[PDB]
Amino acid sequence: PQITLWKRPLVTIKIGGQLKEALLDTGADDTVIEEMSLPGRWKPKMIGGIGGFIKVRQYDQIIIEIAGHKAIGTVLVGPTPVNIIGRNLLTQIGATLNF
Amino acid sequence: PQITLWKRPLVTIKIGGQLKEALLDTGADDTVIEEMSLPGRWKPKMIGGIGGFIKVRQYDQIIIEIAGHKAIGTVLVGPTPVNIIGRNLLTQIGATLNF
Ligand SMILES: Cc1ccc(C(=O)N[C@@H](Cc2ccccc2)[C@H](O)CN(CC(C)C)S(=O)(=O)c2ccc(N)cc2)cc1Nc1nccc(-c2cccnc2)n1
Ligand SMILES: [Cl-]
Ligand SMILES: [Cl-]
Ligand SMILES: [Cl-]
Ligand SMILES: [Cl-]
Ligand code: NA
Ligand code: NA
Repeated sequence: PQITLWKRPLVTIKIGGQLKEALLDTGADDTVIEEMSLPGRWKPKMIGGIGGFIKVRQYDQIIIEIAGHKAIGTVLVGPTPVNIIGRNLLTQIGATLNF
Repeated sequence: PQITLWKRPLVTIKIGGQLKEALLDTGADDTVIEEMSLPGRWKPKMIGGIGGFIKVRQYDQIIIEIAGHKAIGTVLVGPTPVNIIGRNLLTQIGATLNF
C-alpha cells in the first residue's frame, strides 16, 4: 500500500495473540508496545525521546504481523503513550519513505 | 527518492540560511527543531513524546527546505533530542510510506 501522511499512519498489528493499533514510525529506531505479556527472556533497557526516558523490557525474536505482513525482531514493552512500529520491523516489511 | 529504513532517515534541511541535519519522522505530528533564532511572533504549544511533555515555541509560516524540497509552514522550537521533520512538512514535500 501507499500511505499518505495527512493523518497518523496507524495500522493493525497482531502481537502475542493480541490485536493492537500502532503507529508506523520512521523516527523510532525500535518497536515499543504498551504493557503486555510476551513469552521468553527479557532484559531491562532505557529509551529516550521528547520528555525524557522510560524503562522498558526488551524481548528478542518476537513475531508481529503488521498490516498483514509477518516480521520477527526485538520488541520493547513499557509505558509508551502510543504503540510504535520502529525501523527494526519496518525494514522487514519493506517499508520505504518516498517523495 | 525512495528511502529505506536500515539507517535513520536523516536529511539536510535549510532554515534561516543554515544547514542542519533532521530526521524524517512519520510518528511526529509536527516538526520540532532544537533551539535557534526564528523571525516573528510565537505561540505556546505542549507536545507529548515518549517520556512526557515538553513546552515548545510555535512559529508559523516559516521557510524551510527539506532534502532540497521547499516548504513553508509551522516549526516548533524546543528541547528536542534531534531535529525532527513531522507530518505537517512531510505532506508538503509529498512524502508517503510504501510497502
Ligand atoms: C507533536 C509531536 C512531536 C513529536 C512527537 C514524537 O516525539 N514522536 C515519537 C513517537 C511518539 C508519538 C506519540 C507519543 C509518544 C511518542 C517519535 O516518532 C519517535 N521517538 C524518537 C524521536 C523523538 C527521535 S521516541 O518515541 O522518542 C522513540 C525513541 C526510541 C524508540 N526505540 C522508539 C521511539 C510526537 C508528537 N505528537 C504526536 N505525534 C504522533 C501521535 C500523537 C498522539 C497519539 C495519540 C494521542 N495523542 C497524540 N502525538
Ligand atoms: Cl530487531
Ligand atoms: Cl530493502
Ligand atoms: Cl502532542
Ligand atoms: Cl504547517
Ligand atoms: Na525471546
Ligand atoms: Na510566523
